[PDB]
Amino acid sequence: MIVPVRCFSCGKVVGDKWESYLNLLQEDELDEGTALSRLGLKRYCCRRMILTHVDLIEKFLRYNPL
Amino acid sequence: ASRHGQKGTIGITYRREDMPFTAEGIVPDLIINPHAIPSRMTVAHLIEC
Amino acid sequence: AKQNLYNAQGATIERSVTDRFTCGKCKEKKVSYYQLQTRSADEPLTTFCTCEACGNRWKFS
Ligand SMILES: [Zn+2]
Ligand SMILES: [Zn+2]
Repeated sequence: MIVPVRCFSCGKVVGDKWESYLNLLQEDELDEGTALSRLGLKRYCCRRMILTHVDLIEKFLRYNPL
Repeated sequence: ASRHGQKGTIGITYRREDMPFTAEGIVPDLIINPHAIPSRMTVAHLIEC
Repeated sequence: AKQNLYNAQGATIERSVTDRFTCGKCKEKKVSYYQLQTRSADEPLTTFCTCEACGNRWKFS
């Protein structure tokens, strides 16, 4: 699944931030709590979704349909 | 239901503008009654929260 | 003979008390209790009661 659009609690758009939050952890070697802080999500209702969302979409995507 | 045997259903629904709200504006997803705490003895639910 | 007379008279379980509730009939605080749960799992224990000023029994939910 993708990241959600739009945090359920608050409403701020999330989903632009996903691959950014990834490459904050790939090459920048950064601690993730500070990564979300530097990403700029200071309330925590927004913060839970990026921190807990799992990405099943690529595990789906590694089939070969049609 | 939770992970502690607190099964239940939705009574009614509200929007934010009459959901209760805290100072930072974190409006909650859902509210359950306090009386499900003591007689069920479900401390670990609170600890988890 | 003394030991025989001691062994004749039997069980004398004695019902440990507290002092919080009052009697349903005598209305004095010498109250003794018990715990166990009888009905299905969704509810707590039974909170059995046993007065000792007069011997009354009642219950609290
Ligand atoms: Zn939010
Ligand atoms: Zn009594």
